[PDB]
Amino acid sequence: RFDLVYLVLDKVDEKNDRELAKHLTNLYLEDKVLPVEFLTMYISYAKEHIHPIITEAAKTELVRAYVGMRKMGDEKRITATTRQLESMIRLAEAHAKMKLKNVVELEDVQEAVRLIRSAIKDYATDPKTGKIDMNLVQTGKSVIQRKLQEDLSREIMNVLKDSMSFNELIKQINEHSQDRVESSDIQEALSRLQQEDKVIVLGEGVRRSV
Amino acid sequence: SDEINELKEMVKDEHIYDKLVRSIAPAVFGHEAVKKGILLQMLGGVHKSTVEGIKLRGDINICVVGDPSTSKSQFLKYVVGFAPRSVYTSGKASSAAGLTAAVVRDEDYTIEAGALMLADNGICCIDEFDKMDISDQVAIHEAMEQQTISIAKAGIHATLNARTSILAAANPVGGRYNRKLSLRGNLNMTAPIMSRFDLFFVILDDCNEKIDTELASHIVDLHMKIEPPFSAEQLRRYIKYARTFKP
Amino acid sequence: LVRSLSPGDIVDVTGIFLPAPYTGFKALKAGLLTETYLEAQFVRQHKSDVEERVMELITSGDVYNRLAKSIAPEIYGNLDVKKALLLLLVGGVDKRVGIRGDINVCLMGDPGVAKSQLLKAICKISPRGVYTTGKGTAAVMKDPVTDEMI
Amino acid sequence: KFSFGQATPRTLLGIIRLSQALAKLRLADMVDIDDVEEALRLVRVSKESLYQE
Amino acid sequence: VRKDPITKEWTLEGGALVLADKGVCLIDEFDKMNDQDRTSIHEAMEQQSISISKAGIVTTLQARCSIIAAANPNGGRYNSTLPLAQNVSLTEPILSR
DNA sequence: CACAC
DNA sequence: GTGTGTTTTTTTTTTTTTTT
Ligand SMILES: Nc1ncnc2c1ncn2[C@@H]1O[C@H](COP(=O)(O)OP(=O)(O)OP(O)(O)=S)[C@@H](O)[C@H]1O
Ligand SMILES: Nc1ncnc2c1ncn2[C@@H]1O[C@H](COP(=O)(O)OP(=O)(O)OP(O)(O)=S)[C@@H](O)[C@H]1O
Ligand SMILES: [Mg+2]
Ligand SMILES: [Mg+2]
Repeated sequence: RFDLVYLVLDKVDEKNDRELAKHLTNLYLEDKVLPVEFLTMYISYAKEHIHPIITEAAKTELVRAYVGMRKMGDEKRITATTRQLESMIRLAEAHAKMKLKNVVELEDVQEAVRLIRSAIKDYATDPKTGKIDMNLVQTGKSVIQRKLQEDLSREIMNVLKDSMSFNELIKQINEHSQDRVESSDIQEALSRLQQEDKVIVLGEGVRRSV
Repeated sequence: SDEINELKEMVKDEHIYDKLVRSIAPAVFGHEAVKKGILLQMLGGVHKSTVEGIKLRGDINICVVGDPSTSKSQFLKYVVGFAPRSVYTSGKASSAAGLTAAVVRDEDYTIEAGALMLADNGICCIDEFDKMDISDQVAIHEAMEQQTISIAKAGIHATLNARTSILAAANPVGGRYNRKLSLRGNLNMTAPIMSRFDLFFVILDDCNEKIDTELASHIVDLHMKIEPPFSAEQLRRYIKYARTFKP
Repeated sequence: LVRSLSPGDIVDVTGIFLPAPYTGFKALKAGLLTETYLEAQFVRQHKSDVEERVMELITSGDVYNRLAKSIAPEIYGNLDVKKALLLLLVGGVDKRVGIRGDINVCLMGDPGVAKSQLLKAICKISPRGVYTTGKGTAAVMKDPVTDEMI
Repeated sequence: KFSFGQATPRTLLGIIRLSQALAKLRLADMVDIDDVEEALRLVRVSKESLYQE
Repeated sequence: VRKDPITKEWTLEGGALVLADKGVCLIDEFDKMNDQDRTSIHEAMEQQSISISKAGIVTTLQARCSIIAAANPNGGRYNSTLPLAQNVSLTEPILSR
C-alpha cells in the first residue's frame, strides 16, 4: 500500500565509496542556490491555490502505460496493481501541483510512470514480479508448496498400497523424496489437502487418506 | 410527496431489478453478480420465528473471495458508506476487544462491544477474512448462525444479540486464486462456518489486454468527475420501502 | 544557609535538636508523642598549581601507559582496554553541528572477567560518574503524594 | 568472516572523536598522521578482538 | 473470587454452573473451548459440587447441574468407519460423565 | 481532648 | 454559653483473573 518504496542501499563499491567519504570529510571540515526555507510555504501555497486537472491525453498516456506494464510483466505472471494505476494518477497530479500548472500534462504522466517503474525494478527481484510485494508466497515459492502437497498425497497412497506420524513423514520426504526441505511446508500442504478433503489428519499423531 | 412519486416510479418500473443491480456500487466496473449479491444482502430475508421459540435468520451472510487487486475493499467501502447501521472491520482485529465482544476489568468486569455489536440490524463489513485466525473465526460461529453471543468469563454472564449481515472479503490461500482447486481448497476457512454463508463470489483479475483497458479508462473517467440509473438517496428510499415487505 | 545542600551530599551537620510539635488538632489525637528536627547551624562536606603538577606528571609519567595501569592497578592485563577507558574519559569534541563529543564503548567480555570491577573503578574515578545494572534508571513522577513534586 | 566487520560512516565518526580525545590528552592540535595512526591501530585492534582466535 | 471494590476483601461469586444449580447447563461447541477450561467441570458434573481453595477462601459449593453439550466431529465430518474416540478430541473421563 | 466558627 | 470539628488515610504489595 505504499505508492513508492525506495530501496536506499549502502552497497560497497570503492568508486562511489570514495566520493561519499570525501563528501563526509568535507562535511567534517564544514563544522568546527537552494530555497532553504521558502519551500516550506511554497508547497502550502501550491497545495492551496493549485488544483491539478488531468486531461484526456493524460488519460490515454496513463492507460497505455498501465497496459504496457501489465504486458511486460506478462504462465502470465501478474504484475503491479490497479492501485498502482491510482498511484501513477496521484503522482501525476502531484507533478501538476508543482511548477504551478494546475493541469496534469502528458509529461507528468510519463514522469510518474518512470518513477514508478524504477521503484518497481528496485524493490522487486531481477525478474521483476509485482506479486512478492502483495504476498510472501511468490510463484517460485508457491511451486514448492504445490510440489509438496502432491508429493505427500502420492507418498500416502504408496504407504497405503497405513497411518504414520509427522516424524515418519519427515523421514520419507526430506531424505530421499527430495533434498532437505523445510519441515513446516509438509504440514502447510497437508492443511491444503485437508481443505480439498483428500486426506485426514488424526491429531498430533497418525494421519491417513479417505 | 415528491419522494412518494419517485417511489411509485421505482416500484412500477419493469426493469427495476436490473436497474438496481446496475445502480449498486457505481464506482465499480463489472462484477454485476457481486452487486446483485450485495443488493440482496441489503434487502435481506424475513427474520421469522417458530412457535417453539426458535428464531430463523433473515440476515444474509456473504463472503466475496478475490485476488488482492480485485475490488473487494471498494465494495466494502461502498456498503459501509451506504448501508445504515453498518460498520467496517478487518481480519487484523485492530480493536483490543475481539470481533464479537470482550470483558475488561475496571480498576469489576464490564462488557466492551466488538465490531459485531455496533452493526446490529445492519451489515458488518468484514475485510481480510483470511487474515484473521480461526481462533477468532470460531468466536463468530454462533454469532453468524444463531445471531447471538453467550459470554460467561468472570462474574459477568450474558447473551448479546448480533442481527447483522456479514460481508466477508478474503484473499484466496497463497494470495492468488487457484482454479485447479475447489473453493474449499483455495481458502483456509473451514466447512462449518462457510456452510453458514449464503453466497460465495469469486472475482479474478484476468490478464486480458482489453479488460485492463476498460478498467483503466473507467478509473480515469471516475477521476474526471459513473452515471447510475438511480442515485444513492433515491435508492435508499426504495430499499426502505421494500424492507417493509414480508413476502 | 539555604541552598547549601544537595541530595548527593555526605556531610557533618551541626545544629540545634528541637521537638517540632503537632500544633493544631493532631496534638490531641497523638498526645505527648512529638516529632523532632535539627535546626542546622553549620555544614562541613566530606565528598594552576595542580595544572603545573599535571605537566610534571606528563613529562615524568607516560599517561598513555602509566594512567592506563592507574585506572585498574588491581586488574592484571587488558591494558589496551584501559587505554580505551582513558580515551573515553577524555572524549572528543565536535559540538558544532550541520556532531557529538561522547565516546561510547560496550564491554561484552565473558562471565568471570572483572568487568564489574572496571566499571566500579571508573565510577569511583570519573567525576559525575554513576554505576548501575541493567536490571534494578528511567524516571518517576510525583513519588510523594503529600508534596506532589515534579 | 562475520558481517559485523563492515566499515560505516559511524566508524568514521568514532575515529574522528577518538583522534579528538587523543589530541585532547596531548596538548592541542595533536591530530596528525601519528594521532590517526594510533586511533586506527586501536580501532583495528578492537575489530580483530571480535575475531580473536 | 474477586477483591471487593467497596470493602476491599476477597469474595466468591458463582459461575455458570452455580446459576444452573438444580437446572440445566448447555454447552455449545463443546469441542472448541480450551482443554484447561474444559477440565474445570469434572467435580461439577460428577460430584455435583464446586470446591474452591483460593486466596484464603476455602469452600465447597453445590451444583446439581444437568450438563448437555454439543460438539463437532474431527474435521467437521464424522467418519463412521473409525472408533468414536478417534472421531473426537476428548478423553475418557470427560466422555464417561 | 480545644481552639476557632 | 451550648455544642461542634477537626487529624484522616487509599500509595505498595498479593493475589486473582483475562488476554497476550
Ligand atoms: N472492477 C473494478 N472497478 C473499479 N475499481 C476497481 C475494480 N477492481 C479494482 N478496483 C480498484 O482497485 C483498488 C484496490 O481494490 P480494493 O477494493 O481496495 O481491494 P483490495 O484492498 O486490493 O483487496 P485486498 O485483498 O485487501 S489487497 C481500489 O481503488 C478499487 O476501487
Ligand atoms: N584480570 C583480573 N584482575 C584482577 N581481578 C580479576 C581479573 N579478572 C577477574 N578478576 C576477579 O573477578 C571478580 C570480578 O569478576 P566479574 O566482573 O564479576 O565477572 P563478570 O564477567 O562481570 O560476571 P558477571 O557479573 O555475571 S557480568 C573479582 O573478584 C576480581 O578480583
Ligand atoms: Mg483491502
Ligand atoms: Mg561482574
